[PDB]
Amino acid sequence: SGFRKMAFPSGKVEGCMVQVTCGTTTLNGLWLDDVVYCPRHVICTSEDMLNPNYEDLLIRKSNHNFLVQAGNVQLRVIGHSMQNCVLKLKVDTANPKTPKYKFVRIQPGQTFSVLACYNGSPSGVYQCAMRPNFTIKGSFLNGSCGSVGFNIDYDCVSFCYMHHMELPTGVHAGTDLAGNFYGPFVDRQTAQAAGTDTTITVNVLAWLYAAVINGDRWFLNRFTTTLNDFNLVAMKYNYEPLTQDHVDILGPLSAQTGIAVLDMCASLKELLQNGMNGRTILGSALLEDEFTPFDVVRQCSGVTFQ
Amino acid sequence: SGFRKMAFPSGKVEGCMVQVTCGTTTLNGLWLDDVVYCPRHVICTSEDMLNPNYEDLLIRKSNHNFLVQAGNVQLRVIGHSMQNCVLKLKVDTANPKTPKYKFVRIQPGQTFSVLACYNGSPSGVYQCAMRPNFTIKGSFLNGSCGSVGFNIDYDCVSFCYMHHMELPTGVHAGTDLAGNFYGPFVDRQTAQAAGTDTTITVNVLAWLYAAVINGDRWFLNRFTTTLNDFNLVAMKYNYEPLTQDHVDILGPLSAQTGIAVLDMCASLKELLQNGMNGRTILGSALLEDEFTPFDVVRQCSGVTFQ
Ligand SMILES: *[C@H](O)[C@H](C[C@@H]1CCNC1=O)NC(=O)[C@H](CC1CCCCC1)NC(=O)[C@@H](NC(=O)OCc1cccc(Cl)c1)C(C)C
Ligand SMILES: *[C@H](O)[C@H](C[C@@H]1CCNC1=O)NC(=O)[C@H](CC1CCCCC1)NC(=O)[C@@H](NC(=O)OCc1cccc(Cl)c1)C(C)C
Repeated sequence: SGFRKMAFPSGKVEGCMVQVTCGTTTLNGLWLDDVVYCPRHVICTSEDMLNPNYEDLLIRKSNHNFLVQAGNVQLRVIGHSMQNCVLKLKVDTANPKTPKYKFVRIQPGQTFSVLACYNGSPSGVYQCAMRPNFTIKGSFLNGSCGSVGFNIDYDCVSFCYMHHMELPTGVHAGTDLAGNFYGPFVDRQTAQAAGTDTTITVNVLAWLYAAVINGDRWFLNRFTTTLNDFNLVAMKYNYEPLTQDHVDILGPLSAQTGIAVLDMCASLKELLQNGMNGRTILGSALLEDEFTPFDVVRQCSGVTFQ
Repeated sequence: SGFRKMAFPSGKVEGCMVQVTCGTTTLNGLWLDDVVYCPRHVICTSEDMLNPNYEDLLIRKSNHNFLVQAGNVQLRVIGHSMQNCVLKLKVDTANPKTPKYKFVRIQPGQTFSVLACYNGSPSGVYQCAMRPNFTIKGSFLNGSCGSVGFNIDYDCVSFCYMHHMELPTGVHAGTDLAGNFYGPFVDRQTAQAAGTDTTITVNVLAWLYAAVINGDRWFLNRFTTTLNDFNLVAMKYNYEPLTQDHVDILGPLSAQTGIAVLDMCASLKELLQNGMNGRTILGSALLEDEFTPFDVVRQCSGVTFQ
C-alpha cells in the first residue's frame, strides 16, 4: 500500500535528450530517429523577442548555425524545417536509443511525467497535470526549454508536451510535439496571462478512491447526490463539471471499492462545504487533483512497462 | 520557477533491474557487474516465515534454485552468499549497463528516489525520505521487494535502500544495499511496529527557503528566536531538534534569500502556533519535510547529471 505522486521511469526519454545551441541561446532538443525537435524560439535574439516573424529568423539561418550536442558527440544538421512552434533539425545520424514512440496532444486534466533538462542533461523527473487553463504547474529555470512531458504505455513513449516559457504567475506554457501551444499562448514576449483555473473534479474523485483503497475512510458518509445537484456545488467551489463520461470512467474504481460514484460525489460535497477540519487524506491537507482514474488504478494494481 | 517533488532521472537504475524467482516467490534484484542483489527472504516459504533461520534456507539451496531474468534473457547463477539481510547471486555475465555506483547508508532525514519495480520491470519513480523512525512512506505492492532507493551525484548512483516489507500502518521497511535494516526491524513475520515518528525540522526550514525563493513570503515576520527557544517549541509539536550543524547547512539558503536561519525559525514557530489559516505554501496546506537543503538548492539552481 501507500500512494505517491508517481512519475514514469524516465530512461527511455533520457536517451533522447540533446543540447541545441543557436547564437547566444542554448536549450534542449528531443532526438528521435534522425530528427531533433526543439522550440522555435531558439532562433530568436535578445532584441528579436517582442514580435518575431519566425518564417525568416529561419529563412536567414543555415544548417551550420545549429549546434547540436548528443553528450560528447556533435551532431551535424543536414536540414531544418518549422512545424507550428517547433523546429525540426534533420541530422545525419539516427538516435540508436530511439524508443517506440508516439506524439499525442492531451486533454486538460490528463497527467504526464516531465523530464527537466539543462544543456541536454536530465535534472529530475516529476508528475504534472495539464490544468483546465492549459498551463502546467512545473519546475523550470532558464535553459529548461525543450524539456518534454510524456506518458508510457507498455513499451511506447507518448510524448505530449515540450516546454517553451514561464508566465508571470510562475506557471508554465508549451506545445505538443507537433508545435501547437496548449491554450491561447504564443511564443512572443508580449502581455499574456494564464486565465482562471479550476479544479479537476474527476481526478479529485479518483484520488478519494485511492484513499479508500489505502485505508482512509473518514470522509465517507450516508448520502448520495444526483449529478445535477453535485455539479451545482462544484460550480460554486470553482470545480470542473462532472460528466456522465467521467462517471463511467470512474466505474472500475467504484466497483473495486463498492462505493458508487454518486456516493463519492456526496462525500466530496461535504468536504467542499465543511473542509477537512484538521484531518488529512493520503498525507494531504488539500483535495488533490493531479491523479487521473487511470493513474490510481495503475499505482494501486502495479502496472509495469518494458 | 516552481517547486515540485522531484525524483532523480531513473534510467541508470532501470538498466540494473532483474527478476529473481525462488520456489513460489518472485521479486526484484539489482544487477551490478556480475552480482545480483536481492532480499534474503526470497528463500523463505509460506510456512517458513514466523522465525526463519536463513543460514540454512540458504545452505539447502543450490545455484540452480535461483531463476534470474534480465528481460528476455535468463542469467545463470554460479554462486551465492548472504550479507546481513541481502542475498548476493554471482552470475556468469557482467551487466553491461552497470553505472558508476556506490552503496551508502543514509541518515534519517535524507531523501532519495525509489524506482518501484515488479517482475524486474520498473513501474514508477518517486521521491521519499528516511523518516526519523527509519520507515519510509512508500508506495509498494506485493512483488515490489528488491526495488531500490537511490541518489545520483554527477555520474554516480549512490544506492541507499532496498525494499523488504510493509508494516501494519502502511509504511515500509528495508535495508541498505549491504543488507542492514534501517531501524530495529527484522525480516521475520512477527509483531513489529514503526515507533513514534517526528517531523524533520531542518527540511521544513529548507522548504520554507524554497518558498521564499519562489515568491511565497506571507509567512515571514519581524521576529527572531534563539536556537534553545526554538527547540522548546519544536519539541511540543513533535519536531526533531535543530542543531547548530543544521543551521550551518542552511547557510547557503540563508545567504541567497537574506533571511537569517534563526529568523526563518521564528517564522516556523508562528506557523506551528497559529497554523496556516487557509493559506498554502508551495501548493501545500501542510508543512512539508521531505526536501533537504541540498534538494532545494539543486532544484532552484538547476544541477544536472551525466
Ligand atoms: C527557455 O529555457 C526559457 C524557460 C523559462 C525561463 C524561466 N522559466 C522558464 O520556464 N524560456 C524563456 O526564457 C522564454 C523566452 C522566449 C523567447 C521569445 C519567444 C517567447 C519566449 N521567456 C519566458 O518564458 C519569459 N516569459 C514570457 O515571455 O511570458 C509571456 C510574457 C511576455 C511579455 C511580458 C509578460 Cl509580463 C509575459 C520569462 C519571463 C523568462
Ligand atoms: C515483497 O515484495 C513484499 C512487499 C510488501 C507486500 C505488500 N507491501 C509491501 O511492501 N514483502 C512481503 O510480502 C513481506 C514478506 C517477508 C517474508 C518473511 C520475512 C519478512 C517478510 N511481508 C510483509 O511485508 C508483511 N508484513 C510484515 O510481515 O511485517 C511485520 C509483521 C509481522 C507479523 C505481524 C505483523 Cl502485524 C507485522 C505484509 C503484511 C505483507
